[PDB]
Amino acid sequence: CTCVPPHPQTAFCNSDLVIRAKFVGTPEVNQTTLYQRYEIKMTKMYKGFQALGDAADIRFVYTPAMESVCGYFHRRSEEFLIAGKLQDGLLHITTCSFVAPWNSLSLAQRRGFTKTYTVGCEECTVFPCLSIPCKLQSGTHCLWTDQLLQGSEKGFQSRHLACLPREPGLCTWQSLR
Repeated sequence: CTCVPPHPQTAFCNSDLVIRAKFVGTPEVNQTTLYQRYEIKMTKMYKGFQALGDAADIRFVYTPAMESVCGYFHRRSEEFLIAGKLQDGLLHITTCSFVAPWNSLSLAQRRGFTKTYTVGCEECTVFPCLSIPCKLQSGTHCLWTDQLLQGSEKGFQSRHLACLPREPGLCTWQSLR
């Protein structure tokens, strides 16, 4: 698997559903498709609820059953934020999907997933900076220079900021606290 983990904003923007859930199964491999299925119990829906209303129940999430093709392998108690894509009728995640304990999120991340990340999806893009040199090539991009860090998921941009309109033609990294 050679995927690159997206910024939480990018994960929110690109996902069809964003939910909170406990993992309850032991997961099972479907022998015909070779997707692994996890059972969950969903406690909240943060994106999708406009379409599915209060009927929204998501009981299963799917991933490739092999590590090599980007399956997510879940590491007992905890509610998780899951940001997934709907593919061929199923909610899918990969090892690059944003999936994490709700209690491990910063207050800013919780604000982004519930309210603020949506503000940047139409207008702004978190652009990668995976090696030196890297270039900021458009005014509507925010350059994710935290990707140079060892603990990149815990950088300031990743953990406390969003890429949001600032002026006509210009997005910037902005504090969610």
